[PDB]
Amino acid sequence: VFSGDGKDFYRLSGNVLSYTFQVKINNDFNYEFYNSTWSYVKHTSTEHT
Amino acid sequence: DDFGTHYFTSGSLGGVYDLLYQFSSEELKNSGLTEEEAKHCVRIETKK
Ligand SMILES: *[C@@H]1O[C@H](CO)[C@@H](O)[C@H](O)[C@H]1NC(C)=O
Repeated sequence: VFSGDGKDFYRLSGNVLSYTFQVKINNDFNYEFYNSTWSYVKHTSTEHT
Repeated sequence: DDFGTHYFTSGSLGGVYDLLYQFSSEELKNSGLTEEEAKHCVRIETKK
């Protein structure tokens, strides 16, 4: 077998029907980011004289 | 099924790729203010 995307040479056999040198690679990504913030403040003041 | 129906007489051989990206962003703001003040005073005086 001719050198395709590999070593110097390779040897096939009769039972093996084919060898391929077509390099196809895929990929996928799913990234997320978030933030939830809460801030509650309460105050009271009463004076009696 | 092993060898096919057609064979390559003439054509081309090359590379190809593709990229797809999706981005989203959300920003939300909320503020609250409440102020209340009350003052009451009375005075009475009598002399006889
Ligand atoms: C708030 O959200 C921002 C958005 O990028 C993030 O960088 C930050 O770390 C968050 N803070 C938190 C969750 O306390």
